[PDB]
Amino acid sequence: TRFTEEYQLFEELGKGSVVRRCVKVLAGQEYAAMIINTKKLSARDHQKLEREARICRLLKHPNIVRLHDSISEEGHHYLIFDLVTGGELFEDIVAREYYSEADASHCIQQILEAVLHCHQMGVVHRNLKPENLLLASKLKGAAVKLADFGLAIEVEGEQQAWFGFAGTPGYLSPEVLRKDPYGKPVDLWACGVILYILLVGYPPFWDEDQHRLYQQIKAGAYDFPSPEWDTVTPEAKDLINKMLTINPSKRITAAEALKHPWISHRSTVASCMHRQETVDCLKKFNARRKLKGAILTVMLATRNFSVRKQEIIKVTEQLIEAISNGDFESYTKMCDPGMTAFEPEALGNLVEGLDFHRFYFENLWSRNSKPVHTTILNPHIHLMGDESACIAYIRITQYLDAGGIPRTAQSEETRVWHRRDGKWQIVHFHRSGAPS
Amino acid sequence: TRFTEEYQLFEELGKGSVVRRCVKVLAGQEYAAMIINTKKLSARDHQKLEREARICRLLKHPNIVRLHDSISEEGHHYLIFDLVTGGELFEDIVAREYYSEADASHCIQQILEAVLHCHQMGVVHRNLKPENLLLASKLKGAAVKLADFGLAIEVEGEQQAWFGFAGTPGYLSPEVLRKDPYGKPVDLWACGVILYILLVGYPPFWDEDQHRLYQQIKAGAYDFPSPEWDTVTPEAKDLINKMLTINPSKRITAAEALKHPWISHRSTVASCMHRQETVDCLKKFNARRKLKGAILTVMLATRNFSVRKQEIIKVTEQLIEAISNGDFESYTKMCDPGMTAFEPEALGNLVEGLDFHRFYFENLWSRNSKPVHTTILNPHIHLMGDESACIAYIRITQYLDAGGIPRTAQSEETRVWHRRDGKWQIVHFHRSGAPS
Amino acid sequence: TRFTEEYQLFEELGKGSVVRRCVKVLAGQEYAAMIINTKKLSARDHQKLEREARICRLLKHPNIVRLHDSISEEGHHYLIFDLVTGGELFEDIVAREYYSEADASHCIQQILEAVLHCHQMGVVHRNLKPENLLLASKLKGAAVKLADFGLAIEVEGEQQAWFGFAGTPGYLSPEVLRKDPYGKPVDLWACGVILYILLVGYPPFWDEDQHRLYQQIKAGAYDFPSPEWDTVTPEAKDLINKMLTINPSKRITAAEALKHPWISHRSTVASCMHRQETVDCLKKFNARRKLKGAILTVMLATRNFSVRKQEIIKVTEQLIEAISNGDFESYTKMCDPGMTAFEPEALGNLVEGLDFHRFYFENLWSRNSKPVHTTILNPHIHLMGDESACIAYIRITQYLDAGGIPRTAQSEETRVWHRRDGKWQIVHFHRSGAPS
Ligand SMILES: COc1cc(Nc2c(C#N)cnc3cc(OCCCN4CCN(C)CC4)c(OC)cc23)c(Cl)cc1Cl
Ligand SMILES: COc1cc(Nc2c(C#N)cnc3cc(OCCCN4CCN(C)CC4)c(OC)cc23)c(Cl)cc1Cl
Ligand SMILES: COc1cc(Nc2c(C#N)cnc3cc(OCCCN4CCN(C)CC4)c(OC)cc23)c(Cl)cc1Cl
Repeated sequence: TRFTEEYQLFEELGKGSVVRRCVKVLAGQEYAAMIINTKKLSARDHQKLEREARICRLLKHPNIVRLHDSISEEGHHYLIFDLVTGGELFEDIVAREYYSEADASHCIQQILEAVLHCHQMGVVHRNLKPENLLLASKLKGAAVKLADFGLAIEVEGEQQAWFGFAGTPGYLSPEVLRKDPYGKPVDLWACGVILYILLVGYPPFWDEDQHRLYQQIKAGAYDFPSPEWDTVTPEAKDLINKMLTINPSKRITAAEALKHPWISHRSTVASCMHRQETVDCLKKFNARRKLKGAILTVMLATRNFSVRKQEIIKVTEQLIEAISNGDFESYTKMCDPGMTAFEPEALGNLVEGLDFHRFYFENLWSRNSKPVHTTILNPHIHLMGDESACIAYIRITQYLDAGGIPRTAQSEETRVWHRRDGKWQIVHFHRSGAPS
Repeated sequence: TRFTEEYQLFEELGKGSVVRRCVKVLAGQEYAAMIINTKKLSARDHQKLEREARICRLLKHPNIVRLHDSISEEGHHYLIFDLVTGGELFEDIVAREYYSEADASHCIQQILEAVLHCHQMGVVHRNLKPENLLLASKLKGAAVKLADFGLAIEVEGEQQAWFGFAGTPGYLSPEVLRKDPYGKPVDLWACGVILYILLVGYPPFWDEDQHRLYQQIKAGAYDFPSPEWDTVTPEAKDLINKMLTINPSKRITAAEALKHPWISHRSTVASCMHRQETVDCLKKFNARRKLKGAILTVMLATRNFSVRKQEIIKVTEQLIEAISNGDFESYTKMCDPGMTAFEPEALGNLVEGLDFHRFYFENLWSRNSKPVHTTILNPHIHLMGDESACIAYIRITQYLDAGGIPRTAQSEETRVWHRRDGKWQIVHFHRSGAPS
Repeated sequence: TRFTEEYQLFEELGKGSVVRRCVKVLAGQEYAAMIINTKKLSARDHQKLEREARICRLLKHPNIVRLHDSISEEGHHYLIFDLVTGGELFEDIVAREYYSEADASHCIQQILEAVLHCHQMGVVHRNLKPENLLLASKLKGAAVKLADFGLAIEVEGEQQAWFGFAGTPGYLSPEVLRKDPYGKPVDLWACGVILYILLVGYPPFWDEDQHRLYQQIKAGAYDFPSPEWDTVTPEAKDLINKMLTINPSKRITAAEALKHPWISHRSTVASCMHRQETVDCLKKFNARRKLKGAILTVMLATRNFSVRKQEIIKVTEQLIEAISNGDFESYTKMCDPGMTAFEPEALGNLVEGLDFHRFYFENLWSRNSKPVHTTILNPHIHLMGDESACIAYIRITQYLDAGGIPRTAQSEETRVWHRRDGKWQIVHFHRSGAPS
């Protein structure tokens, strides 16, 4: 209601809801607005709204984006925190021509600065990860700023509890994997998995079997493989052992991690040799996680297959995301203007793609009411030569019906992909079972 | 509400909603009113309403119709931009007795004038085409005016993006066919396909297989076939190569196209020889596109068949348009006063046409609520002698039901045509499947 | 019953039922056995059985395969006419290094010899065509032998009647296309379309629109296009005009065509110049008709598309033929050992191909009872690069159910093709609608 009058809207920043830059007309200043559609998840979402908004009203640190107001309109809600254009940090670093232990200590310092602040404020972030770490501006000396989300929480003093199972498999502490009570410490363990990538540019734990990754993360199995770690100050490796401590009660606090300066004093005393190889690996990992970290709705069994399969999965995925969100612009991009469907709504007929579907993204399901969580089971992929491929899978869809009751629906889908002009395009689409 | 009191309504101008001339009573002046029925497409439409209305509030150019207000009434909405009676341009030109390079340069100049204005205003038209090009009046020296629609958009400065797949197959730039980000340039490419028709009176690209037309349009395959292009100044051909540039970043801007005057200076320096043959071809093409450009809901496979088939398709089409719109006047015109149906609503009986159907165009589906997108598959046509013919097809119909949920329905239809008095008339009609 | 004891069976010759070589044990001699499965078409078939068997008991010509007996066993019937291994004639001719008017006259002579015999016997073949023309042996001086089928008939003396619409579109006389009574003449007209190919190596009539081909065939529109016909004796061209006569009553009889020897006397007097170009065209046409003449169950609209489409249609076709016949050997050849289905019998699951289907070709529908005529409508094909492709179509299937009543069933199918090792292979298969 009120954000309609005072503010003007401009380009999108990110998506998930949509982030967009705006500027206040009345006292002219830029901000960034979270547009949270009135369709979230009934209750579990609204709860996380007010939590995120409250936490951010409380968190005012020079290294953390601070909110301004949160306005509720008719078909939307708006959250206006502080704006930025900096790119990601793990993205800026690779662009650096001199990366040293001393640039990494400059990072973990600002990081631990945002963290300590809030840990003093009786709040734990729980989701700490490269994605969540960003750069104020691209302008020189821009600050690292912690990204407040959203699996976040308010602890009582130092009291440890069970706040439920949240965060990213690689960024998860053992106390949380053991299903034991936790607290501020589960944040320190992230930093430790973060520092380790902030040096050698690969993660301390990982496995394709996530059951195994977790075992490592519960067993504290990491090591400093030579040669790359040989050029690393033993102080660096010391902090890393203090954060990466299995027992949270023995785990170095955030306050303690600032005082011990393999960062502040190795800024004063550590190795600056530009490690170009680390930086490269880093960049590679980043691209991978961007494409691989695509979605947590993927169920199947493989063993390290052709990255071109992992790419064609990511695509199938990007398409189904457009479908649910009501995003038509993106739907036409990924589909051949000559695409042919076979679908239950077709009533048994074959169709030309760019005629039939318009209706649905127009007024059907496009941004209707409730989230329908989509599950994709046992996909299977055929690769025929360099430019073509086809993918067969079962999509199970959890939605709220008119009554408001939830239902499930399962449809068999085949999709057929042709790469023309470096871009994959959908050509045939074949859907079995019910209408989505 | 307010357009009811101030304005008086008169004859229709065009249709799609309906354009109509009116005059403001209070300060007496003529305008042209878009009557957009409250049934549009739920959301996707309303979005394009406010976009079109906003863009036109912003676009004030001497060569572009300017809006005045946009009024919302109960069962209708009204958009009042500037009025005209000029006929189409590609229509006026053929009527000209002297057409030269210098009349064509006089056109592309005014054109590029409307375009440049808006390109400066951070807006791209995306649909540029003869239809969209009109003449203020039939009065001497009347101005060309760009027709603002509606696949239109607001770019940020010069930033290129993916705005989704829109426009007419012949008028589509390659950057859009390649599914790459685009911007203002996709407008310049249209002008180039426009100039080329504005000289020789046939288009640079075309094929019946639209997959092929697009390949040409992606490959920039056009050439200047002799003799007709032999009498054309090499400056003319120069601009044409600058607009028709495949790479948008290398593509001549609109600002650049005005300064280079194969138009302004060839107005001063170019060929005036009245090319009568070009003008004729032009006129022919026009009629064809008017009849052929009928609708984008046609699916089938043919090879350049008797134009009398292409005419009898256009008709079947004109009829089904009347049906959906609720247009009865037009329905009686195309139907024999002695027409006989066989239809599901007939409950198994044969009927006399002008009794039964009245009910439906009276209160049934006539202008009910929501758009039902009609698809016509694999039509098949029998031609028996000069005056008769019959057409068999499957019509699939996408609508919103009472619940508001979308459904599909497929009906088999046969229609039988008799030409009496130069006009085709429906005589028998046979519908299978469900009631529409 | 009796063919079980006396005869031994060996390799297949052809298929349609199956032809196979055998040898009589008791008086040792080779023959060729038609194995007509007890599933034919109820009555319409059994009628053509006894007709074919009767006609062949009657037709004993040195140039026509003569039957010996026709034995009825439990689950099969056997027809034993005379055996051959000669290859096809239009196939042998191309292999010839000297082809002249005099070799062609040597052919049409033997041909007219088999024809005249039977025309004297009150029987008309009605299906005359390259396929039906074969070579006794590959041994020197092997004889041309007419292949007795099967759209055949017994006329009374010279009385003309309506024997119904049969034969091949190109090989059809006008009196039959006009739907007028006919007789022996409809055989002479074939020879005339045959001679014409027996010289220049392309047919007199043809069009892709079969409505048009028939118009030519009803209008007698053929001409002798220069240069290739320039080197042809005017006698040759004379016979051709006598056979290719529109009015059957004016049409040269078979008896008359033997006496006029542009064949026997031009054997004595005509052009022998080896026409290598004609022979080449011939061979090409042959391959085309073999692949194109595949089946008469194909419905759609195209215009002369990439021969690689015409090839991938022929394949889809070859596969569906294997399915219906119960031919598993052929089914595994055309299918990837890693093929994945999605099918109604799958009960909503994705399967590995070479596990699931065995059951069906084992005891399900494999050679069950009755013919199920398969119709394939509006196929549509996507070509992605050289090695891959996918085809979407609606297959309608006319069968006899348990009751013996006929039913129809329509299924939507997508098939996906990968060429590996010069051979196309099926990889994914997706079937919608009911179980076949
Ligand atoms: C709920 O909070 C979240 C918000 C955000 N999103 C952003 C916020 C906030 N908030 C603030 N500022 C951002 C600035 C951005 O940079 C501009 C990028 C345009 N460039 C144009 C030129 N080309 C060459 C490069 C790209 C940006 O995009 C990367 C995202 C931003 C995210 Cl990503 C996640 C969560 Cl969880
Ligand atoms: C959404 O905007 C659009 C609006 C319009 N429509 C028009 C606007 C507007 N706006 C303004 N002025 C028009 C003047 C016209 O000329 C009068 C024709 C009557 N003549 C009577 C005498 N006889 C011999 C010849 C015909 C006219 O009809 C051809 C259409 C007009 C269109 Cl076509 C498309 C879009 Cl997308
Ligand atoms: C209902 O009557 C019909 C019967 C037949 N079928 C045949 C009859 C009969 N009858 C007699 N003799 C045949 C001899 C054949 O040649 C042997 C080919 C094996 N070669 C092995 C070596 N490699 C290199 C080449 C192939 C043959 O196959 C082409 C088919 C034959 C037909 Cl095609 C159609 C109808 Cl309508």
